[PDB]
Amino acid sequence: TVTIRTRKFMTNRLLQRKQMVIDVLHPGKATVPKTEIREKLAKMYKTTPDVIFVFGFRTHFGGGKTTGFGMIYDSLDYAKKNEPKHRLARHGLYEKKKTSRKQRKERKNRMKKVRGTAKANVGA
Amino acid sequence: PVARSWVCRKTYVTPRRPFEKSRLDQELKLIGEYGLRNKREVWRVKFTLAKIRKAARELLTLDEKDPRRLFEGNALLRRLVRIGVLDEGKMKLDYILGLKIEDFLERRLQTQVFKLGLAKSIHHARVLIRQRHIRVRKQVVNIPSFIVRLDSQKHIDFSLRSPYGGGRPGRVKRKNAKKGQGGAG
Amino acid sequence: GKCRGLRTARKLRSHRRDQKWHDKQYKKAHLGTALKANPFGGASHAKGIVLEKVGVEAKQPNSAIRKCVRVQLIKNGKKITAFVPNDGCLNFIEENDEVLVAGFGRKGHAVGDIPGVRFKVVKVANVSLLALYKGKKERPR
Amino acid sequence: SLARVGKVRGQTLKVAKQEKKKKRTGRAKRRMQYNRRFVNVVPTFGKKKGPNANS
RNA sequence: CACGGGUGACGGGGAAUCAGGGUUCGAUUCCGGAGAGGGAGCCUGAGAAACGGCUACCACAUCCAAGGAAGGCAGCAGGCGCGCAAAUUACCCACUCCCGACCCGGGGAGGUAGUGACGAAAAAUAACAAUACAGGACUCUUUCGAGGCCCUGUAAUUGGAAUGAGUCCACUUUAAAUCCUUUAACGAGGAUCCAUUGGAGGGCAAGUCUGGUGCCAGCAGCCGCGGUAAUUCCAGCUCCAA
Ligand SMILES: [Mg+2]
Ligand SMILES: [Mg+2]
Ligand SMILES: [Mg+2]
Ligand SMILES: [Mg+2]
Ligand SMILES: [Mg+2]
Ligand SMILES: [Mg+2]
Ligand SMILES: [Mg+2]
Ligand SMILES: [Mg+2]
Ligand SMILES: [Mg+2]
Ligand SMILES: [Mg+2]
Ligand SMILES: [Mg+2]
Ligand SMILES: [Mg+2]
Ligand SMILES: [Mg+2]
Ligand SMILES: [Mg+2]
Ligand SMILES: [Mg+2]
Ligand SMILES: [Mg+2]
Repeated sequence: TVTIRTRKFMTNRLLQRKQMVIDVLHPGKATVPKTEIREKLAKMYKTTPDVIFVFGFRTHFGGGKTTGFGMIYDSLDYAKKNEPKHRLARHGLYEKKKTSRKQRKERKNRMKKVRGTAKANVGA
Repeated sequence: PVARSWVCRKTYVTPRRPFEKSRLDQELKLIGEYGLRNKREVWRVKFTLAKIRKAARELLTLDEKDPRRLFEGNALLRRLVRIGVLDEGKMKLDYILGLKIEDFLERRLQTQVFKLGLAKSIHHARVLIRQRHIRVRKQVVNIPSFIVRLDSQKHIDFSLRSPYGGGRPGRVKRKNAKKGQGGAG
Repeated sequence: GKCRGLRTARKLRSHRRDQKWHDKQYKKAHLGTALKANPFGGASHAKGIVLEKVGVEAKQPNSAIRKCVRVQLIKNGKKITAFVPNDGCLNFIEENDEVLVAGFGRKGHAVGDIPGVRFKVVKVANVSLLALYKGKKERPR
Repeated sequence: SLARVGKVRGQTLKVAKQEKKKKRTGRAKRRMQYNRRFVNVVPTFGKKKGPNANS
């Protein structure tokens, strides 16, 4: 029942990708999870699903169509080289530090008081 | 300095005299003959029709054979033909001054649902539209003030997922049927 | 217009300025004498402390005691007379408490049978006076 | 004399408001107004009386 | 119309009202000026008379061992005060850009949420059928009365249908969330899942209804009401306006 189509397909080889806008027709169902259609793109474009990146899914008023954006990578090593870090983390390839932004700021201003190799000491 | 628009606009205007019997009774006909909700719906239609008249009147005083006398003349006429308030053979920009606000209330989705026969009364039509039972070219429309273009006027039918279409029964029938079998055994 | 030359714009314009000062409403808005005479200072509302509770006679054809309150403004210290509007509402106002006052309707002019008041009470002790009449709220004790 | 304040509001009788059925709102209210005034009524003799006319 | 004075005067692009002319507003996100408690003087630097740079004096104010040291929220929050009068001591550099030796670091610029009836757009609070009735065009009928092919409205009468407010699995959204959108399961009979705010003498739409008060209390923007049959006060019922 779920059928996907691609519009505005275009290959940019200076970023080693090929990106398109994805249209999903899922009549009567909730919005299809992204992990489900990365398979369908993989079958459609003859590649492994782990280099498949999709985002920006908006379901139209009425509940039968969803238009998102997708982009297909030549290799996983290229993908890690030029990709937003937050979008790799959704797939698990990246883990950002769990240091709060506020915490980093007062630690900056404490090291500023001290001079010399004791700059490293005052941190924790 | 922020990144947003702030561009807004009022769509109506209140009349100057609040308590005129002649005016009160004339806009009570429309609000009951078309099943409207308050006077502000009537007022915003008088206001849009007043923009069309105000545009034409300043165009009419313009000397004919002016490029904007023609370009904005035809554009204004083409828009009114597309929505069906001005019929095709009668389109020259002195003919839109003789135009009534009942013609614009004619082209509402609420009125059309009545005339296509999908509803029983003009009030019943407004109920179906709000309850998501009407679609226009594979697109359910949730509002009775949707204005119908002449070309899409023949594509109004029930929505695919509707008990009045080919869909599931609603809560009432599903619950009554379940209790019927639940009470029987 | 009386003078109708092409080169008489200075004559016509400078004659409007002189003759606009004989307009009474123009005269008071564009002079500082009226603004400094206003107890409010040009505001729509003002708060003050109750000094005493007073009642004035009305006027020649009428005959009734108008329940009023003598209030001293906070921003200035000026003393004005306000009119507790509704029927029996004077009970809710006691001496030495804070009230919110507003104009009485006619832009600094006396209104109706009450002689020489320009002001009215809308809130006492930070609770609306109309709400006390309706019983929706009670005096904060 | 400041002693007679609140005189009438106090000495007047106290009558509770009787319970009454709710009033239809929005489009239904204007639908009722249309029927009571334009489609149901018939012209009468001479001058017509008002909506709240009573004897 | 100099000079002097006042301005509740930062200027402009613009805003409100508007027939044609005009009148009033512009502290306020874009451009330009000025200023960092008040004045004055400088260092470095291409660029400063810089204040999240320095030096004085004036005012205010902090720590102190009483010898001294330190200060500038008209930045983001937040607090006191003033007042008629104005929000969180939140999350993030993911977007827009800027800075640096820089593809990598940083940015209370800026973004995202919270409060938010300033204001602007859309838009629920019922729909339908059956009985009883009441009218209407119809017929017969002198009318009355009756036939309903035809309606139209009304009735805390009966009846099954349709939904979203809400609860909430998930997906989607997103830097991470939230909201919207999609979608399971529950979710409407007094559908109590109960619409208010002002009025009913005139202007000005709408009761000479009933009970109370008796020039008192009160109402009334104006005209005026009230003195023992108040259409105007205080209440109940009914009606009007949005
Ligand atoms: Mg100034
Ligand atoms: Mg300015
Ligand atoms: Mg400067
Ligand atoms: Mg300061
Ligand atoms: Mg300086
Ligand atoms: Mg600072
Ligand atoms: Mg600076
Ligand atoms: Mg405010
Ligand atoms: Mg950034
Ligand atoms: Mg960075
Ligand atoms: Mg900011
Ligand atoms: Mg409600
Ligand atoms: Mg009354
Ligand atoms: Mg009136
Ligand atoms: Mg009248
Ligand atoms: Mg009146």
